[PDB]
Order: sequence, then structure tokens, then C-alpha cells
Amino acid sequence: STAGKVIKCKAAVLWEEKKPFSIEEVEVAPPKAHEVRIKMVATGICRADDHVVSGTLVTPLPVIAGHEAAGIVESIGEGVTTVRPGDKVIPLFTPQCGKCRVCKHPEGNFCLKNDLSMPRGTMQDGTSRFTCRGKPIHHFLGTSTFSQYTVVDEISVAKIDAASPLEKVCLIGCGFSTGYGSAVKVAKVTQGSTCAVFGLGGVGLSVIMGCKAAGAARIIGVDINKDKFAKAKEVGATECVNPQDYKKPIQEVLTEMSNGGVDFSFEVIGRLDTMVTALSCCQEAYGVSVIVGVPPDSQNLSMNPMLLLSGRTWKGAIFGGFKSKDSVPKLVADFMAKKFALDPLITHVLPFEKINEGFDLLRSGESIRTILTF
Amino acid sequence: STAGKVIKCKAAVLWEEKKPFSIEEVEVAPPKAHEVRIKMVATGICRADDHVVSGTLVTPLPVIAGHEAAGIVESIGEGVTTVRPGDKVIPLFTPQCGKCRVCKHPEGNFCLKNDLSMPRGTMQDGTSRFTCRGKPIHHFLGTSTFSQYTVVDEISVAKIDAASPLEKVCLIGCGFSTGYGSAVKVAKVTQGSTCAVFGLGGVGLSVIMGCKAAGAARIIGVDINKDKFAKAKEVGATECVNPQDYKKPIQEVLTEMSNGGVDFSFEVIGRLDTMVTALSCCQEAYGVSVIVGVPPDSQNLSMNPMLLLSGRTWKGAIFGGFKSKDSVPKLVADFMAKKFALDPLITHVLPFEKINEGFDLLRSGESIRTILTF
Ligand SMILES: NC(=O)C1=CN([C@@H]2O[C@H](COP(=O)(O)OP(=O)(O)OC[C@H]3O[C@@H](n4cnc5c(N)ncnc54)[C@H](O)[C@@H]3O)[C@@H](O)[C@H]2O)C=CC1
Ligand SMILES: NC(=O)C1=CN([C@@H]2O[C@H](COP(=O)(O)OP(=O)(O)OC[C@H]3O[C@@H](n4cnc5c(N)ncnc54)[C@H](O)[C@@H]3O)[C@@H](O)[C@H]2O)C=CC1
Ligand SMILES: O=CNC1CCCCC1
Ligand SMILES: O=CNC1CCCCC1
Ligand SMILES: [Zn+2]
Ligand SMILES: [Zn+2]
Ligand SMILES: [Zn+2]
Ligand SMILES: [Zn+2]
Repeated sequence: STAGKVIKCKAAVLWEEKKPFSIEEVEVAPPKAHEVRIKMVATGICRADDHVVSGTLVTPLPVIAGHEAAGIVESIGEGVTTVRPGDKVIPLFTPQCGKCRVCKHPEGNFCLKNDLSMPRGTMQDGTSRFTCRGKPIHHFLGTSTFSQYTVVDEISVAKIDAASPLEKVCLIGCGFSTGYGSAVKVAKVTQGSTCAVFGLGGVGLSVIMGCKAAGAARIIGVDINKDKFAKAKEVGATECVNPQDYKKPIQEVLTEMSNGGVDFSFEVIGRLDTMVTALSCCQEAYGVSVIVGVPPDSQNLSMNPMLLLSGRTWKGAIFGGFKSKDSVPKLVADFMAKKFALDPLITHVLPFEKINEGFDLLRSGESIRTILTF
Repeated sequence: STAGKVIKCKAAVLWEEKKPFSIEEVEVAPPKAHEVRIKMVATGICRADDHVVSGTLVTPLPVIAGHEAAGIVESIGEGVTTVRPGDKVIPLFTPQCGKCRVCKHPEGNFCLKNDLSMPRGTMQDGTSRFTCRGKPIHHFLGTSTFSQYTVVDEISVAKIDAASPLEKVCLIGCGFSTGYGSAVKVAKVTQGSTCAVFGLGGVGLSVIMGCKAAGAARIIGVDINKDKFAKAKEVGATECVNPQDYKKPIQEVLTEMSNGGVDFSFEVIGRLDTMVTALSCCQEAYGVSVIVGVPPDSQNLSMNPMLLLSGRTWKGAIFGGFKSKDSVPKLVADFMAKKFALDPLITHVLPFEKINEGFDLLRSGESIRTILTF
């Protein structure tokens, strides 16, 4: 009784940067060709959403943000073949068109049809499906999950197992998969290795989980919020260090702790100084440093290229290096086979209409992931 | 009639930067325990030698430079077990102690006994075996091959096949092996890939050889000296471009030619701007960029970390990543098996007394490698 109709729902609308989300009435157009309209079930509060509010990440405004979520398909567009109404799905902020050079490449997963390099904030067709107060609203990374109903392109949605728990697997839409894959797929952490993880948020804890499952012997967590240390050790960190506790830059301390440098370091914060510090603290002849955190907009860092000439490898990745549409259903199956845990990451559960409050939990440091439920 | 005696011979002493080499008479102390004294037969002129003369690379002065070379063992010290008097050898500007954390690592080659991170300009015991005009002279990278005789620590010398032509395998002491390994061992160039090589000197041409040996489909050479293009195509380049011919930045031209970025790029010059350019011109989701050139001393570059977050890999290496003492004798055997060619790299052959004109052949852009014979 909704298929082909404009839907009546409510969504968290951002009107200007640095302002709270305005819960308002929105009009969600029905799906066009190769498009999917999804009833939302559960969505996470990711730091990347906050970067939109802070201006750290620049996308066209006004927008409905949100990108870490899982729901039920409400209706399908002309030509849709991968999902039907009633399937559980997870929208993909990194699409997998399957037709570009990156999708055919064995390693790449940053599909060229992505809306992240030059943000337009539209569907693949360049228009918007969202109307609030009669004005057109931008999409976010082709997902826009801060809504009871959203519409996504087919290449930005993955059908997942019909028995999966939606309040937990929504993190496979971003936080967990990014951190987990950064360790096991991007850095490719080895057995018996020593790792250093900068940032103990949701992504950073997932990096720790991946390092441990990869068989690392030492995992050093680094965070200026010592309240994060308990859960970091819970998921696998062997030690935690607070840079504010030392009179030396943390890279010397880490280099001394690791008897000459760690095998793998991860920057999971999004600051220029910690990216160079993370690179410096891995072993100069064979260390690998992976940038996961997002720096603010337009920022050049400074580094001495002698740090690389000695033998270091420096790399980054989106979404833990996973080809999104292929990997997400597999990761959900893995979760159901209890191959990894997601509950350590969920620190509270709130109803969706209280999106704004749950955000201040993130920026005040009490939370890892808050799950907004619908 | 020399074993155990001070030898008095010719040496090219460099007393200060930006001035010619002073060909003179020096006193070469006999080897102490675990040291080897070598009669030099052939030495190549590497750009890294020129960097000490220009101050680009700072090592203690006065010095006997040279590090790309081959000779015959004159005598060995007490305890030497790997070489004997009469052996053909190549001194290793990167040692292989075999005992440090890096030597034990499967992938690393930058042995912690190197004299490159913190140059002392001495033997491993901290003293010098060179005396010239009253003064003790500094060693260079534990090799100092611009001398009739040098003394090197055992961990810095490799025994090679006795049927080797020293006038041509000396390039395995640096130039060839550095470029070749940067492609086949560090980048791991794949078959059918497109590569970009910045800098078409001896090291850069060896990168091209490695890319071709690795089965690259396109190899784009980049040099502002268009006289380098012929010999580059000879050893495998499919295309060459001169940045001075373009109005738009060369990485734009290269991304352009490669339909979105190359698979592998190599900086083999030693300039900060070209290292950033080489990185930018590889494909943003899965490109790999390798720094081979040495920048001027203590200089930072500036770059946008978003270039890595999309999926690029940025790394460097000393000596093409080869474990020196293990690889040099095996590379010589490969040359002896005609598995690779060194002739393309040798453009001039001069006697050691004309060291200064061979340096001027390099600085004028006329030569690739000049081989000095004693
Ligand atoms: N590459 C990708 O695909 C993705 C990147 N990200 C980015 O990774 C970062 C983390 O995401 P979340 O875990 O959700 O964020 P978070 O904000 O929850 O955790 C970040 C941690 O960094 C700590 N921190 C802040 N400044 C620090 C400093 N100077 N030194 C040490 N620790 C410091 C904080 O105490 C905090 O605990 C963000 O930049 C996010 O935008 C997030 C998802 C996907
Ligand atoms: N990483 C390692 O283990 C080693 C590093 N090196 C360094 O590699 C670099 C190259 O070594 P060589 O081939 O022997 O030097 P080279 O001087 O023989 O070749 C350098 C090439 O760079 C070209 N060039 C200079 N400026 C350029 C620019 N803006 N754009 C494009 N091309 C430019 C020059 O025309 C020249 O052909 C040097 O920095 C050398 O010190 C050398 C041996 C080992
Ligand atoms: O967190 C989800 N997506 C992020 C990925 C890194 C760049 C900013 C957007
Ligand atoms: O060319 C030989 N050795 C070089 C290696 C890179 C640092 C400077 C010295
Ligand atoms: Zn996210
Ligand atoms: Zn694609
Ligand atoms: Zn050299
Ligand atoms: Zn060693």
C-alpha cells in the first residue's frame, strides 16, 4: 500500500553546519530505475557524520546524513534484481558498481561511482529523492540513513541474511568493517606481530579486534581519553598509553616499548600530527602504517621522506579495503557464525527521535557506538 | 709482501663539498679482526656519491667516497670466515650482520649496523683505517671505494663468482640492484601493468629493466633530459615524456595517458616535488608508489593525506630491498647466466685518475654510469 507512492516519514535534517539535527517531516520519492527504497530499522552514530556537522567533511547542504545502518526493503525500482521487498539490507557508503576499473581490480574497492571524492550529494542520476518544507534535500554518500525511509541506488545496497540481528549488523555498514579490514586486509597483520592503534573509538576498537584475530602478540592502544582503555583491553589491547602522560613525543616511547618500532601502526583518529607519528613509530626497515582517520578538509601534512626510504610502507583505505557489495553479506554471515563480536562496540541503544542527544555522548566521550533504533 | 703491512696507495680524498676530488697518497691500515682489505679493480660513479660532494647527503668530512665497486681480497683479519685472500668481492654499502632484528626479518634489508642513519664515517669499531697528509680520513657507508685499497667490515662484503668481469658487475654493488629490486622486490610489479619511472639515470633504467622483467605492459619514462629517452626505450620503456613540454602538471598528463592513474610509479631522482608527483599519478584506489631517489638533507615534503586514504600505497627502499650479503652473489650468478644485461648502463669507462671528469660526465647529463678502473 506504499509501493509507487510518496512516503510520509520523519528524518534528521541538517540545515546548516555546527547545528543540531532538526527532526522534521520529509517526503521520500518512490524508487526510480535501479533504485531501492528501504525501511530503516537501526542506524549507528559514526564520527564521520559528526565531521559533516563540524565542517571537517564537506558535502553539499542541506543534507540527511547517516551511512551506518540496516533495514528492510520497502519497494524496488524498475530493473532491480538483487533485492526484493522484505529482504534485510545494509546500504553501502562505498558502492560497488562492478563496471569500473576499480571494481574489476583485484585489490581496489573505492568504486569510481562513489560520492566521496567530489561530493555532489545526489542519487546516481544527479537528483534528490528527499523533500522537506518543499525544498530539495541532499543525499549523503548515496545512503542517507537518518530517516525512517531512504532510497539508494542498487550499486549501494547489499542484501544480507534474513535471520541477521539488525540492531548489531548495522555496524558492518561502517565502523566494524572499516577497522577489522584495515588490520586483516589492508595492513595484513601477521602472527606474533606487534601493533600500535591510535584512537580507541568504534573504528579503533575494530582494528584491535582484527589485529588479535590475525594473531598479533602485542597490541598497544593510544588515546588521550584514558576512559577508553578498559574496553580496548577487553577487546584485545595488551597495553594502553596516553600521550599526555609523557615528556617525549609518543613515537619515541612507542619505539622504545617495541624495541625499535612496531610491525603495524594505525591512525584511527583523523589528525595530521598523529598520522606522521604513527608512521614514525613503526619499524623503519619493514613497518607498515595505515591511515584510517579522516583529516579535516584541504589539509597538507609535513613529513620527512627519509622515513619511507629506509623501508617503511604508508597506505590508507576506505571501508577497511572491502569491496562493499561482495563483502558485507559475507561479514554478516561471519557474525552469525560468531566469527567476531559486535556487542563490545555498542555502548548504548537509543530511539531514533533522540538522535541529537546520542550525538553528545560521542563528542563528550562516553560512547563508542550509540545505535539509533526505529 | 703486504699482508700485515700498512699499504700506501692512491685514493680520491674529498676535503670539502663543491670542490673536486683530490687524487692522493694515503696509508691504508691492515685489517683488524673481522675486517677485510680489498684491492679495488672497478668502481662506478653513482649520483649518491655526487650528493656528498654537493652537500645533498651529509657525511663526516674529509672522506673517501665510493660505494659501487668490485675488487680482489688482499688480506683478511683474524676471525674472517666468509672471504679469503684472492676472492672477487663487492663491498656492500648496506651491511648484513645477520643478527639484528631487521636481518632476521623476512622482508627488511636495512641492517641496523648501517652507517647511513647516523653517519660516523668509521669502521664498525668506530676508528678509521685511512691516513692521508697527517690526518685520519673518514670512511663512507662502511665501503670507501675511491681508493686503491680499502678496508671493510666482514658484514659489509660479499664473495662473488671468480669468473666475473669486475668492470661490469660492480654496478650490482648499487645502481642495477637498487633499480631492479625496487621494481621486482619492493613494488612487486605485476604482469600487464602500467608503470611510470621518474628519472632515467642508471638506477632509473634498472627500474625499467625490472618492470620489463616483471612483464609490465606499458612503462612510461619521465625525464627533463630528452637525451635519456633513446636508451630508456632500448631497455624497455614504451613511452617517454618530458615535463618541460607541458602546460599542465605532469601527473595530470600521466593520469591522462593511463586512463585514471598508473599501477606502479617510481621516484628515482631525489626531488621533493617529484616524489609527491609520482605518488599522485598512480591510481588512487590501488596504485603503488616507490621512493628511490634521495632528497636533500633534512628537508620535509608537503602532501595531502587524502591521496593515501583512497587506497594508494607509498613506500621506499634502500638497495632495491635486497638483503645485501645474501643477494649480491646471487645477482652476479644471474648476470653470469645472462638473465639480465648490464651493458646498457655503461656509457663511459675511465681510469681512476680521471675520477673528476667522470663526475663531470654525470653532472652534464651525458653519461649513465662511468666505470672507473684502477
Ligand atoms: N577510512 C574509512 O573508511 C573510515 C574513516 N573513519 C574515520 O576514523 C576516525 C575514527 O572514527 P570513530 O572511531 O567512529 O571516531 P571516535 O571519535 O569515536 O574515536 C576517535 C578516538 O580518537 C581519540 N583521540 C582524539 N584525539 C587524540 C589524540 N591527539 N591522541 C590520541 N587519541 C586521540 C579520541 O579520544 C577518540 O577516542 C574518524 O576520523 C573517522 O572519520 C570512520 C569510518 C570509515
Ligand atoms: N634508494 C637507494 O638505495 C639508492 C638511491 N639513489 C639515488 O637515486 C637517485 C637517482 O640515482 P642515479 O640514476 O644514479 O642519478 P642520475 O643523475 O644518473 O639520474 C637522475 C635523472 O634524474 C633526471 N632529473 C633530474 N631532475 C629531474 C626532474 N625535475 N624531473 C624529471 N627528471 C629529472 C635527470 O635528468 C637524470 O637523468 C639519486 O637520488 C640517487 O642518490 C642511488 C642508488 C641507491
Ligand atoms: O565513515 C564513513 N565514510 C567516511 C570514509 C572516509 C572519508 C570520509 C567518509
Ligand atoms: O647509492 C648508494 N647509497 C645511497 C642509498 C640511499 C641513501 C643515500 C646512500
Ligand atoms: Zn562511518
Ligand atoms: Zn565501480
Ligand atoms: Zn649508489
Ligand atoms: Zn643486521
